[PDB]
Amino acid sequence: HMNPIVVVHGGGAGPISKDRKERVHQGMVRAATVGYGILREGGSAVDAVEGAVVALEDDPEFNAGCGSVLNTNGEVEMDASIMDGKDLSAGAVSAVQCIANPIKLARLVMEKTPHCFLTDQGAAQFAAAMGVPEIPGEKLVTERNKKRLEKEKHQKNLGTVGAVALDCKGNVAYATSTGGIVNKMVGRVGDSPCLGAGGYADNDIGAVSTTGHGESILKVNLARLTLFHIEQGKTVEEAADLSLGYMKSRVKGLGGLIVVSKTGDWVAKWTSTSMPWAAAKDGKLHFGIDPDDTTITDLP
Amino acid sequence: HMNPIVVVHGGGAGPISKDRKERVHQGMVRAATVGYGILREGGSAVDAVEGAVVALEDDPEFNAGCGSVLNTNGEVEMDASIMDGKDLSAGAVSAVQCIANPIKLARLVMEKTPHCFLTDQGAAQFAAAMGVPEIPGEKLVTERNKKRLEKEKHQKNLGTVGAVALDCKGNVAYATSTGGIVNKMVGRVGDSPCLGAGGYADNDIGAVSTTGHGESILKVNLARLTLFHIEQGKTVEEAADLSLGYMKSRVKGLGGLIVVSKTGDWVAKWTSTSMPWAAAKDGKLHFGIDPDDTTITDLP
Ligand code: NA
Ligand code: NA
Repeated sequence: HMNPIVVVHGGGAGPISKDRKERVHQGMVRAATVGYGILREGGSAVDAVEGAVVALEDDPEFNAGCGSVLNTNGEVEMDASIMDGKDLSAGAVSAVQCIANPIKLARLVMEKTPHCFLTDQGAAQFAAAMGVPEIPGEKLVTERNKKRLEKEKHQKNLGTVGAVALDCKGNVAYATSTGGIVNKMVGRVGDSPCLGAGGYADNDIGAVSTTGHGESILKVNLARLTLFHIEQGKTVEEAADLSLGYMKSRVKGLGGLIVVSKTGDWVAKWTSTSMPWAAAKDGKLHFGIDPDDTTITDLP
Repeated sequence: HMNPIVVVHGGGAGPISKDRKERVHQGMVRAATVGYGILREGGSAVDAVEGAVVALEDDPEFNAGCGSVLNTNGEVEMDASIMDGKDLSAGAVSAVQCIANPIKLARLVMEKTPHCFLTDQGAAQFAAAMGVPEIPGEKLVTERNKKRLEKEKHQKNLGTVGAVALDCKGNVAYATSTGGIVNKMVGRVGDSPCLGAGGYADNDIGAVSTTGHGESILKVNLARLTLFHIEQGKTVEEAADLSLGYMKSRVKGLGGLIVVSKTGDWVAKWTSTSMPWAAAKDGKLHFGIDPDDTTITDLP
């Protein structure tokens, strides 16, 4: 059997201000510690990624669930996806409204339906039938983001989130969740709910979770493109640098990903300014935002 | 400069009824003629695939626009996408109702919003805002689709449609459009609006559009997969062989596809029992529905 791993990430974009840098650091750690925990105790790769992204979703500091950015109407519209590499089972939702955790509902889609992807009205109807509580719009909206929008009509890092794991039985997974872009049109769907773009998981290769400007990530299929390079004989760092290499040069898009290979090698790389990220393996925690600021602490 | 080619497909699925052959034939014949009619005037690939798909949306013989299957709730919700192979530009709509031409909506996403993907109520909102006609819903509903929904409510060939083309400037483009699968959950999204799944187009490789089990085409990112093999030097036939057989072995999915390379080489291939298709090249027009049984006649 294999040593478990969990990698998680925040926004793949601009510099984080001194202010929020302690909260960001804290949130990635809580996120990865939840993930590793499920993995410490024998749990699944999917439960570990569902786990970590749920913590981040609830944390107002991350651009997912509560604290998601506003659309043009000043409304929170969220998307998310999950996938299990064993047989490639997958779940996604776009432009979901009035719920704390889209990733959980994406996981509901994956095991409680014949489908892989529900949107808007129908995804709302499937939430209800499943018993997901409706919370008012204002439980999701923050004064930070309330400002962000009003000042966008007339350098940032929002906090798109994701997670990849490997469990003790050699199974991989990913989850990604986002509140989208600031001032996005109504019903704009980015890369997070789209298999192969927002993320991909395959037992025979590895798992990726991406962040950045969705539109580019979607155009280049960033997640599947990374894994195509791994099959091609490249290392996790090599593949990342190449896949991220194309996105900058072909579509002028920057950002970041995280990867775990089927064999336990892991990396976090970015062409944007910064990506918050944490990694938990072998009783230590790995963390970082700016290039080469990486710290290691032993985990309990 | 290159010789232009367009390829069209309906759905790669069950046995076509005999009282339905000529009618699908005339449909495939129309759509392929219309597309090559556009290329022959020095039209762009993006122009050609759009007009070809429009012809199939307007045709009640097929599951896209007029002739879409009904969901679990008696209504029409449609998916469409389209991609320019030159700058990797793209537009796509999912879960739209009460418009005539979802593909025409997909191009307005490409051409007139800084986004790639729109959905459901936000797609209908944008459409009303670009003067797309908001038509009566039952006019997209045919007698037959009411009958299939009751049969299921108390395997088959549901002709989901698409086109690829290489123009006289060397550009490639795909378009795909659908109502999806009968009795579907409200707000279901399939492969057809998703990039790298229902299609992909890239001037450095070529273009592909797909048909079959939509969750299955998604899980395996079929179209972009097809292109990966053509990236390794495999003919377009071996590549379509490798990607269709892989979706088969891994996720148990049957499907089909058309593909044209940057050299102007092309094939229509499938693993389901039938898949009506047609292609235009060198003033000649090819049509088929089954393997072994192809016809080649002059297109004056
Ligand atoms: Na949050
Ligand atoms: Na039609």
